[PDB]
Amino acid sequence: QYKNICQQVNIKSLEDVVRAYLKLAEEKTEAAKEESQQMVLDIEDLDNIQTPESVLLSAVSGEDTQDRTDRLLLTPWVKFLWESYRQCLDLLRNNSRVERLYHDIAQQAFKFCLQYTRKAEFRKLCDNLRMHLSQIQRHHNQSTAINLNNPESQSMHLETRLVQLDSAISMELWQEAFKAVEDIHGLFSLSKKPPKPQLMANYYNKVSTVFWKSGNALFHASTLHRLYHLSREMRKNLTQDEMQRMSTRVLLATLSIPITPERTDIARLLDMDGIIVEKQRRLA
Amino acid sequence: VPQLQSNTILRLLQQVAQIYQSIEFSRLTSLVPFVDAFQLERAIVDAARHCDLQVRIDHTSRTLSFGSDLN
Amino acid sequence: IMQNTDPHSQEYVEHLKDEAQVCAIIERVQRYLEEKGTTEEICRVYLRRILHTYYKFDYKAHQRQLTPPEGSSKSEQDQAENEGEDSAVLMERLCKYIYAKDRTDRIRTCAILCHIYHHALHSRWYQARDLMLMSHLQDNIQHADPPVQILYNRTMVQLGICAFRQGLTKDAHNALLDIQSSGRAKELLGQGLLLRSLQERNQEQEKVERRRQVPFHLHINLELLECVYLVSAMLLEIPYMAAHESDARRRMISKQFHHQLRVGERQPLLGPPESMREHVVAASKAMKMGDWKTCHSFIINEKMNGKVWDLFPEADKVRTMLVRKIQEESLRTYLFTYSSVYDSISMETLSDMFELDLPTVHSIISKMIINEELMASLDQPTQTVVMHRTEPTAQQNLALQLAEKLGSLVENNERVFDHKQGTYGGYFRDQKDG
Repeated sequence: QYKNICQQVNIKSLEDVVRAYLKLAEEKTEAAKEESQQMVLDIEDLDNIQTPESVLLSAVSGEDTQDRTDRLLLTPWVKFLWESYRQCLDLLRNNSRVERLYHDIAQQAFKFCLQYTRKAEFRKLCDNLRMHLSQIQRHHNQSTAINLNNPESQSMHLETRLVQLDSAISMELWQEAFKAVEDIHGLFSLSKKPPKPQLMANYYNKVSTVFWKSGNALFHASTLHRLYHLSREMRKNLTQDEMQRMSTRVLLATLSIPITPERTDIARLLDMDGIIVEKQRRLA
Repeated sequence: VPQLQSNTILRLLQQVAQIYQSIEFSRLTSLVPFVDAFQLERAIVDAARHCDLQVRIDHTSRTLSFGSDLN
Repeated sequence: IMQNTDPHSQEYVEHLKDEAQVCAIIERVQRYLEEKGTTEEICRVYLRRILHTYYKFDYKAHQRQLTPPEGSSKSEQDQAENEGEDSAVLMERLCKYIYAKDRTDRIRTCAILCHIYHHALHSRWYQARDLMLMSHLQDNIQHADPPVQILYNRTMVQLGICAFRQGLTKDAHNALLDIQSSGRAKELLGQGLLLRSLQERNQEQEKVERRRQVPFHLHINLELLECVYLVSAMLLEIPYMAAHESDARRRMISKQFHHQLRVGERQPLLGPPESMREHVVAASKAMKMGDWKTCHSFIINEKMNGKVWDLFPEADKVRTMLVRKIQEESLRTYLFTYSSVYDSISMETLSDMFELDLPTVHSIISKMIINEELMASLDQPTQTVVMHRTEPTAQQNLALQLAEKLGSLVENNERVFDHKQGTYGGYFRDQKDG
């Protein structure tokens, strides 16, 4: 109702209202955890810790008392917040015209996922992808007149990126990171009409790093050299008067390089056989 | 670095099959500064098992034979 | 009550305190009916007393085994309270009375299943096996009531877990195969409905299946069941996949392990493992490379301990047995994968590399040679294994696989020739053999 009446009129109201809403809900969950995590958590393991009479029997398929009673007094807050974030900006602003705030919302969601449950990531990520698809493959409304408006574009881009990257490389997720990279690639494909602004180098380095281990230091070292080359362009444009930087760069390069001289394709040597090469080409 | 150290060892291990035709394991120990022999032999037998070199490092006398061709 | 309280609320632990009062009332009623009751009332109370005891691990019997009585003197009064009749001897007495006095095949059938479950829970595999085989319930259980089928399915899982605790990985795999490969294990064990089947059932049937669910303190963790199944599959299928990598006739032992491995191999980004299934898939990749130390770190980490191994009444015995079984079968996958590179190997370096006793190493290698699994000879004075350089080249392996395929094409051409020569067989067989 509020967005409607406050439509092609005044948005300053919506910004103040919806920020104050999510801020009130965040404080209820802050209080709800502390409450359960200081008073009720100490009430739980309170006193001794030997013999539960019926605590040992369920020890064959149970957990700790803090999770067992934090579910009674914190899960509510978390759940509520999650639902709100999902239906809030999402089910009320999966697009529109201007008004960023979206970035802040995304950041909040990411933080929540990191802290509380992680499953939320799958839901949030899914919703985001769906929204990006509706627009990118939608185009049918007085929405954003895409063309040469790299502002909002670059913004959202970097946003999701950093959020996705760290997100996955935080809660030990990986499929999420993969999806994020795929999305970024798609954006670049449909967003290659512009020369190229900053952040590029940033993201590149970040990714190469996050990689390093998982994949072999081969592709990782390749991405490292890519970031090194980016430091050259950014240099001519970025201008970085520091020798230490160059040193570190060369070092990273070397390592990522000398590391593996051959791969042990056991799975392949077994089954025939991939279904395991074109994927490498895709990574390339 | 530790993988790249093993990669340098792996580089060394491939060469000496053309430099030598056999070598005693006691000589072979002194050729290569490393943490332990008991570790490194298994990492050679690993490389050998993954067909990167051919060696008869395991053998009754505890001596190694690279061999001119054999097969 | 214990079907309608939430399993994760503190209220479940509160209502479980009353279980001790229920057990005491049943004991008071048992003693009273042993003096005054009919044999058909006694056999029913004996079944109810069995029903609250068969799932409880006797920590008092185990504590009495962990302290041998070497030497401290206290009080004859502390002995009279220690004469608490073992849950095992009580179970054996009550079950033998039912077998000898019961006029109903139901109470007898529930008693034998609870008896087998209680032997299996206490690591007494031989007794549990011999009672299960003697019962012939495998053929007959299909016509028994669904709550007795749920008890049988829970007893079969407990037999598989008992075989696993005894290091009998093959018999553990066989007992768990049909239950886990069904994709319906949660329902077959009475532990709930699968949400994916909620769309296909009548609400009245669902309301009857909900009443047939066992209380949460009678559940066997499905993640423990699947971990024991996948680890039993891993220890059987990887030595087989290493030895037979060259063969055209790949006999998959576990279709479900082969599905899970193919799902993990289809992820373009494999992170550090978080799920119990990813840990066993990561360990399966390490075990094909013959590295037992990364296999051990993926199977025995803090996450898998608190999620699977600490759910056992004897966590450290199953840990030490599983470490030994990872060492014993990784020595075999290592020998199968790297035989082609080794001309001779000492048993001393295999003892040091795998942290295994020399008689065990010798017994494994001797058995691989006797099974024709390893093309090697054993030199008894030097304790060396000398390989026979008779291994087929990739071109010789393609020729062997082509010879097997040509033999199969001849066998099928002979079958087709017999079906052709059989004519057309309809007109020439009706005039010789009155």
